Amino acid sequence: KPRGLFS
Amino acid sequence: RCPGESLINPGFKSKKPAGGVDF
Amino acid sequence: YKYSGRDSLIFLVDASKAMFESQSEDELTPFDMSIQCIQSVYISKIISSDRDLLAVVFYGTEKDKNSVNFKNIYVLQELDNPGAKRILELDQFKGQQGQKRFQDMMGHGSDYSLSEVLWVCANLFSDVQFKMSHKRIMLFTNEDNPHGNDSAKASRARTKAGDLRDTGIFLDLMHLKKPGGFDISLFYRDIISVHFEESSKLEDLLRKVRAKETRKRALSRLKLKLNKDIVISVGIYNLVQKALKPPPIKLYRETNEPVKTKTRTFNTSTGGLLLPSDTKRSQIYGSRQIILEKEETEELKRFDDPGLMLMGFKPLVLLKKHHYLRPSLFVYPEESLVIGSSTLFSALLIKCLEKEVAALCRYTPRRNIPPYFVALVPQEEELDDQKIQVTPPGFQLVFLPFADDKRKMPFTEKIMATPEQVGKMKAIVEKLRFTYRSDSFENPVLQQHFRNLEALALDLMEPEQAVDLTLPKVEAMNKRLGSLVDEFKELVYPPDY
Amino acid sequence: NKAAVVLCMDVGFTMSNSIPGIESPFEQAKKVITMFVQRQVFAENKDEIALVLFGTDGTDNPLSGGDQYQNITVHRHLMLPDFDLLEDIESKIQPGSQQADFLDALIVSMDVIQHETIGKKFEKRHIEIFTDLSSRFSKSQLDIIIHSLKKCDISLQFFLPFSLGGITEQQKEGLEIVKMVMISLEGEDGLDEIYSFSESLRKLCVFKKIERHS
DNA sequence: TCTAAGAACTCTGATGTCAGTAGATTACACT
DNA sequence: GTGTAATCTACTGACATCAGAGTTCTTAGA
Repeated sequence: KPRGLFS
Repeated sequence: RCPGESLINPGFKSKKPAGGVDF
Repeated sequence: YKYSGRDSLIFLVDASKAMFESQSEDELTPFDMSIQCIQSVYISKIISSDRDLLAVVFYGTEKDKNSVNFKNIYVLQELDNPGAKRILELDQFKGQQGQKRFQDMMGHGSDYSLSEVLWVCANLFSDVQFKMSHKRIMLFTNEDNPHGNDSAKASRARTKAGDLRDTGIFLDLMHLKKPGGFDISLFYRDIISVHFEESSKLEDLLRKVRAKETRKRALSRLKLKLNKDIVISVGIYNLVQKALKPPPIKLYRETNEPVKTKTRTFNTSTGGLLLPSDTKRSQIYGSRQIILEKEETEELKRFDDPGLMLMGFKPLVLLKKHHYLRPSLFVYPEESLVIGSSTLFSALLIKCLEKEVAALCRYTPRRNIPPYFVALVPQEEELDDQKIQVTPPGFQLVFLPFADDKRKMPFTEKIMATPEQVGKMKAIVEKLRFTYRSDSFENPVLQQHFRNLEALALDLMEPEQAVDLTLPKVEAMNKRLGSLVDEFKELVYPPDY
Repeated sequence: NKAAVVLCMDVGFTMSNSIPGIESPFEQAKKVITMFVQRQVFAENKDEIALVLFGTDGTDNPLSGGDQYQNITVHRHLMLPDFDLLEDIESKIQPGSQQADFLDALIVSMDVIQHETIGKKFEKRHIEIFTDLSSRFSKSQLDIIIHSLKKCDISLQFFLPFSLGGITEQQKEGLEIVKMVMISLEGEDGLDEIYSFSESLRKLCVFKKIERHS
């Protein structure tokens, strides 16, 4: 599942 | 009318005697 | 009846020796039966409805207390809200020594007259100022012909009790195991609204049943805005709401007097009794301090005015029963506003049930509350139990979570059991089958709390300690189930635990 | 988790100029990183952020060079976010009149992560490149970079001004070069580390969900 | 080699609500 | 002016409810 900017 | 209405506390519906698990 | 009217109830015992000191057995006593009744309905009414009124009166006694029409009657207690000192006044007259304690005071077996007794009670109800919803008298006499030997005595009573019923005071009766017989058809046939041992009604006054009983009242009223323009008024009612032990009132030790918690706010440096305007509200984020007024920490959290805005329709299957927010509340029409809107609501109810549908809405119960989202599920009444309405017809507000509410839960994967491991379980489960009913259980704490509170209140000997109904009765679970725990211990896991 | 984030932002001249139906690729990227910074500016996560600017008319880095390691400013070191960073992002940042290389900025930024990840704690790590593909470069260190992105355990997210369903031949060829780099990193999942400024402004619209365990 | 940050539950206190009561204010009105 | 309506707006008891504060437990822990 999403991470980084999508944390 | 009489059938469901308690004599201790009128208009309110009669409180049935607690129950629990019993098979 | 209307909301505010108190229940009001007066207890009126035959003090006559022929019943008062009398038994066929030794094991009860009609006066000791009536006094027990009066103490026991009265201890029910104390926990359950401190607002509703009781009185108690002895007729045919020899020393008197009345306003007027005095002869041979003693009002032990005028009409009042119920409490401890009244229960202690009745306690004094109970038992084998009690039936002598009463004799040293009011005196026993003298002649009496129901047309005067009914006069007295009438004056009593008159004398009180409150609005009364139900006005009821309870007869504790066994004297089935009430000494109507003079029929021109008795016609006074029957006319006077016509006048009781005509003034919308009611009257009610209990017969008390008179030796050899009692029959209402001789007399009392026209005083109440084939032959008896002792009343099947009287055991209901010994139920000792405890709860608050709080009458039908709205939570709020709202407008169901279908769009920018069409509105109907609906009520919002609380069918299920968790009860709490009542709020405790802080007291002064040395006198038991109540005392005022009297909080102030004081500057840490100086004598400033800071007013609400002197101080703001704040947060810390990113090592800087954000400042807002006592107006705007509640201008934030505004979105809408009190109403219900319609959001369109869904299948009832897609409203998944695993995610549940807070207790469901009822919706029911109110012609108090928006007259004839009941005509729209009723069609809306009827036709949703055909469509297998819910309405979705956004809901604000007040000004300065955020909208939640709520599914209006439609509802239908099971009157089949001789019009005992187990379920009122209308809508349920069922609330729906938002993203923030549905908390993350850890990783796990398995599909582990074999058909034998289900197959043995399918037996134990079918052996343990009973019928739950909503009212079949009671709160162990809140029920225990009242019994402790009574012991302290009356100065009883003991807390009644009545054991709860939530513990599994494990010996029955041993026997009904039987030994089949071994099927798990043998067929499903190793012997190491 | 305690994360590393490194915004690696192209501030060359060219991204100031655009297809007239949108905001400039410069200010689009500036808005994306604004709509991002706000999130952890409020949310109580333990995540360090850094800013690197490239296409800068000056240069500031631990690794300075004449042609490579140049037209780059390591504008903000790897620490928890704050309101002054958000103000500097929202109001301070300028396009340079010059141009620079994202492969250039990437090596500097990845070496800064190799400095910062030793003296204080982390679990997961990211690098984040924002550009119009006006970078001109030799295809130099790439196999060692992709190998080292595994050996340093840092994922790369890449951000662009146009769709993945009026753009220059230089933007088409640049994207096939970005695809080739993410195919080399991760294969079929690798292109899902690539985002348009369009879809991301259409996804970063809101503050975070409140993060809590049971 | 253990000391706070993060939970969790109950309880207390204010704000807003509804129904009902009754006072004072404000219209209405005198030929 | 003087006097009698009709009727708005208050206050209270009571009930729900958010918030806020007091209290015991897990992990990370010199």
